[PDB]
Amino acid sequence: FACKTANGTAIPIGGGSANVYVNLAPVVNVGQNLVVDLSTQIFCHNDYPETITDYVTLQRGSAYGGVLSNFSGTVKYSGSSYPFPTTSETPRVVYNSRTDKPWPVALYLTPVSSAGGVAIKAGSLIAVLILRQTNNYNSDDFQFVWNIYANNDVVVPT
Ligand SMILES: CN1CCN(c2c(Nc3ccc(O[C@H]4O[C@H](CO)[C@@H](O)[C@H](O)[C@@H]4O)c(Cl)c3)c(=O)c2=O)CC1
Repeated sequence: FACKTANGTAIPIGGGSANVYVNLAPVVNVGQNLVVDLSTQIFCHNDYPETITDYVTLQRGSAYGGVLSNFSGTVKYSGSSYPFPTTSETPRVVYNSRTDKPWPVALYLTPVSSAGGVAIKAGSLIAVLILRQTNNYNSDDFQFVWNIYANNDVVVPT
């Protein structure tokens, strides 16, 4: 089991960390959701699918920077919504192919307060998302840590 990002950064067997720079809508109005879709940016696969089933959760999600300061929202994992920052580990998703498939995670973030300033700063850490991988073959229990950085500024006009 290993993963890679859209920019070509790999996290190998046994886990590790990677930086993911996410394209953000540059203007988000009061009452609108900012969508941070990681399913287009993070992909994983099973390295022995004929014999092993891999299990994958969103173990933890934490908010930082402008997201923590200025937004409130939820995380959607594999079709279900949960509080963000997270307060539990999600159910597990099966990975059963050598062909890469998305890690089905997305953030839905609503502005809390604004006076028209920069709500999210380009280059800043905005989230840490932990992917936990196990299987039905041995005792492997591995963490794939996705450090999420804003690729661009976001403004919430007023
Ligand atoms: C056709 N040939 C294929 C290769 N091959 C063999 C193995 N291959 C193999 C490859 C990767 C393995 O572990 C990693 O990938 C698993 C599947 O994603 C994850 O669950 C693990 O957590 C870990 O990330 C493991 Cl345990 C085993 C054997 O065992 C074995 O025999 C011989 C037969």
